[PDB]
Amino acid sequence: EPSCRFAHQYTQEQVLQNPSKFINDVLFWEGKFHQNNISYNSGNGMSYDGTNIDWVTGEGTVKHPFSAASKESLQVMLYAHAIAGSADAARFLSPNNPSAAPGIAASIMDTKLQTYLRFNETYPGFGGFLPWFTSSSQDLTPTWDWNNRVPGLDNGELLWAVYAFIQAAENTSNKSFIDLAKKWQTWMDYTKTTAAHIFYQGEGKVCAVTDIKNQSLPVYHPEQTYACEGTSYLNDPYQGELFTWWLQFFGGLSDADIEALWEYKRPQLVSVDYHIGNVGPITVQKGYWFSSHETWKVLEMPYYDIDIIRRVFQNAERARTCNSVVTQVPGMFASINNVTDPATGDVVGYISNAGIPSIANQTIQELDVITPYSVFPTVLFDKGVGMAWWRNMAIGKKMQNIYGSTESTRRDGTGVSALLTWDSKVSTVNAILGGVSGLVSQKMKAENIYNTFVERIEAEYSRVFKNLKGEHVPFCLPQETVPDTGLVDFTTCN
Ligand SMILES: OC[C@H]1O[C@@H](O[C@H]2[C@H](O[C@H]3[C@H](O[C@H]4[C@H](O[C@@H]5[C@@H](O)[C@H](O)[C@@H](CO)O[C@H]5O)O[C@H](CO)[C@@H](O)[C@@H]4O)O[C@H](CO)[C@@H](O)[C@@H]3O)O[C@H](CO)[C@@H](O)[C@@H]2O)[C@H](O)[C@@H](O)[C@@H]1O
Ligand SMILES: *[C@@H]1O[C@H](CO)[C@@H](O)[C@H](O)[C@H]1NC(C)=O
Ligand SMILES: *[C@@H]1O[C@H](CO)[C@@H](O)[C@H](O)[C@H]1NC(C)=O
Ligand SMILES: *[C@@H]1O[C@H](CO)[C@@H](O)[C@H](O)[C@H]1NC(C)=O
Ligand SMILES: *[C@@H]1O[C@H](CO)[C@@H](O)[C@H](O)[C@H]1NC(C)=O
Repeated sequence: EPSCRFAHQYTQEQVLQNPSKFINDVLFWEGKFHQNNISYNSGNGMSYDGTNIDWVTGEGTVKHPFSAASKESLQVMLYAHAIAGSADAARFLSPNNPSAAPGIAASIMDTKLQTYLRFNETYPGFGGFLPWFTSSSQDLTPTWDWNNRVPGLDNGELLWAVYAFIQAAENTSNKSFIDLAKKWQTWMDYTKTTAAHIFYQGEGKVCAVTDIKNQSLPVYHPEQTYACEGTSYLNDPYQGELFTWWLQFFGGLSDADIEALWEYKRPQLVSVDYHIGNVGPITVQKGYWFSSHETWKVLEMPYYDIDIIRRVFQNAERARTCNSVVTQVPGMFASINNVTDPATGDVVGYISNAGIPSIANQTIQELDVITPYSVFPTVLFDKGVGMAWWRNMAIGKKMQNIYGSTESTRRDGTGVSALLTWDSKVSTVNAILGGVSGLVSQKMKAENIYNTFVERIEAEYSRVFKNLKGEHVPFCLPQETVPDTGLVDFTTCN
């Protein structure tokens, strides 16, 4: 039903008055991303990072033929809600026939597993984990750059997504869904046996990227070896923490090794106060850039069952929203693709360092480009405010298309990234669906690791975050619009 360019059909106040109505429109158009050659390969069930869309028409042109476990996690989390019978997930997957959404999820996940298993057989050295891969042909291959290299962070995201999906499928009592779930359990369970050998260097050090001697050799072939790539470790409270939990619960580590994990992580868990102009102080968890994407972990595990954690991450959104008002930005910041060069149709590069410098480890930041997916952590606390910010950015010229929101816009409105990715679009969708932490905590309780999670994570957070400031500071609403400098809406969405 809804117009492609629905964002400017609403006033901001109307989004706050009925978030659900607005969100219903959002999910419909975001769902159009879910098509073969746009977001995934229906032949092998594998995600693509995304695709370029034409500068003028806003139609799909040239896909990214590569992806990673990180995008798999976003896709799998969506399918977990879909197979559970979420009406919102059905709006995305199968709006014209919602009852079909579960079977669609089941079918793709079945095809997907087969591909995962063919990859494992051909490249047993990965030990059941996924590198960055090319998904444009029936069988997966590592991208050239990622031969014999595997990232802990992206896989940590995928593993808890699959964990959630298994639970959702089993919750249906549908026999074929349970059969599918058990095949995924087998895949997931295999990673438990290889995880420490591949990623755990010892003394609490976990490889960000593991270098594999030869990906064609089995994990325990006498010649196979695994070493951390340089000196980069998963030792911080961002997305990589999902993998820490994988090692702790399933890796076969000693109690001394588990204690070492948290000990080695502890110096990167830091309290700082955001305070600029009349906003703050607001006590937050110090970010890497304070890019929104750094908060990904709360989508996958029940961090917000712990009140101190819930309060610290609520403060994050006080700072995030109000930072953009006080610095007069018509959006918020996260790691994102840069603008398209209209002359070439190519994205000029990737902007990693986009966040909030004053509350960030990495203070040298590029803040000329804003993205709708920056709202995903806000959405978790307040759908209305989240969607108000989403709308403010989506109103920008070319910031909607026939596949939903566009990747990013310059905050001065002189350029746009004419691109679609899971990262910039379905991160928000998953936040709207409430993450998969519910499903995960169910299965964690059933497997009796829930209490350990709460105890450990409440201990670590309660130990550094005392005497929080700024908990009375309300979330801020957008006060500036994206300038119209002459860019013209896509001709298929205006
Ligand atoms: O899909 C979007 C876009 O991705 C482009 O790749 C980027 C990459 O983005 C990915 C990133 O995760 C990567 C990880 O970076 C770490 C940060 O996420 C983390 O917050 C930080 C602090 O702990 O530490 C960083 O090292 O590093 C790994 C490589 O060693 C990657 O395997 C991993 O994907 O964020 C998301 C994870 O939640 C990913 O979904 C996202 O793709 O970030 C790199 C560092 O900023 C950057 O150099 C790279 O260009 C990709 O090039 C582009 O084609 C895609 O459209
Ligand atoms: C992956 O391959 C290994 C070694 O070839 C095998 O033992 C393992 O069971 C496979 N993993 C899965 C989930 O099938
Ligand atoms: C990796 O192992 C495969 C499988 O035996 C072999 O064919 C290939 O030559 C090896 N590559 C290197 C660089 O040793
Ligand atoms: C993004 O593009 C702008 C030009 O629009 C350029 O000045 C900036 O350095 C670019 N940044 C990256 C990381 O590509
Ligand atoms: C960033 O984090 C590292 C690792 O904990 C720390 O040693 C360094 O001092 C931090 N730098 C800043 C500017 O926060």
